[PDB]
Amino acid sequence: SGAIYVGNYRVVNRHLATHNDWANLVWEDSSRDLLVSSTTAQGCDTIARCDCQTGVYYCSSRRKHYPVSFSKPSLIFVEASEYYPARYQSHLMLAVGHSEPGDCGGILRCQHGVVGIVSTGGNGLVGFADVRDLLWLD
Ligand SMILES: CSc1ccc(Br)cc1CC(=O)N1C[C@H](C(N)=O)CC[C@@H]1C
Ligand SMILES: [Zn+2]
Repeated sequence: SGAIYVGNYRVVNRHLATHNDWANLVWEDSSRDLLVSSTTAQGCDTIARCDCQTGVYYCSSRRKHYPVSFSKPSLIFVEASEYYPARYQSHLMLAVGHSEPGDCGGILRCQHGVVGIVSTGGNGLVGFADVRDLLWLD
């Protein structure tokens, strides 16, 4: 679990969005596993606007932050799940690191701000949904 709070927006994994997120929908994209909903209170976070390929992510299944090197945002094949059929997930960045399904929503940050959130994983892999291209967030 986890979300980004910027301005009057809340950014979450689309597959974890609540009834309230859908009732206050701003934008969603199944191909990116992202959903943005509106909030009444002002948000705490800054979004990075950079091309960093190194950063730190929070891993809830270890209660720890880990440093990572990650690939540039791209179209990557993701196996069928309870939430989506087999498809290419876009704007996804992969890195070598530990992750489990419940780690989705953990923030990836660089020196400039929030880069994205955990969205996929594998055997010693972790994938992040990029948010740096969503200029309208701030
Ligand atoms: C951190 S997720 C993870 C981690 C390790 C392993 Br093995 C497997 C996973 C599961 C995973 O990749 N998922 C991503 C998928 C998607 N984004 O389309 C939705 C379902 C599920 C949460
Ligand atoms: Zn950066």
